[PDB]
Amino acid sequence: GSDLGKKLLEAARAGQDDEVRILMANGADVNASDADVGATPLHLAAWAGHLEIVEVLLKTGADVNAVDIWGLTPLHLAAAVGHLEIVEVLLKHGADVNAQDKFGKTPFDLAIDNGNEDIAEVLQKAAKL
Amino acid sequence: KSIRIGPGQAFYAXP
Ligand SMILES: [Ca+2]
Repeated sequence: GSDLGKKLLEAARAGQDDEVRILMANGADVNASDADVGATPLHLAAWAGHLEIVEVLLKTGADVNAVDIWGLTPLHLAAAVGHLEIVEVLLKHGADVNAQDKFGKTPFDLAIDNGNEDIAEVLQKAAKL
Repeated sequence: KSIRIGPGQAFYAXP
């Protein structure tokens, strides 16, 4: 019952989707943020490639455009690692294709730099609106 | 570790 936000961060990173659902049923803050770097459960689930967890967090009110101490959003992270279906779900839920990290880099820039050309094309088309 | 993400790798990596 204690420290549910830290527990939710860990469960999201680790892919523990049943535990995510349990923690949220017991009141865990979907917008919990790491005390040192500001990352949220959605950041971790997007980076780590856990689509079900991404969808659970969005449905319970996670801020799709939350930023961490490096200016990274969940969309940056999914675009860098190269999770196309997560990119698509984040965009459908209002992810900001124009968001810049602390170095000026968009999710598109990270997709380009990581050889994720299919995602980069999705992001370029979304930036035209 | 292969993912090019910048200084934030210290928290996220992972790959
Ligand atoms: Ca590739």
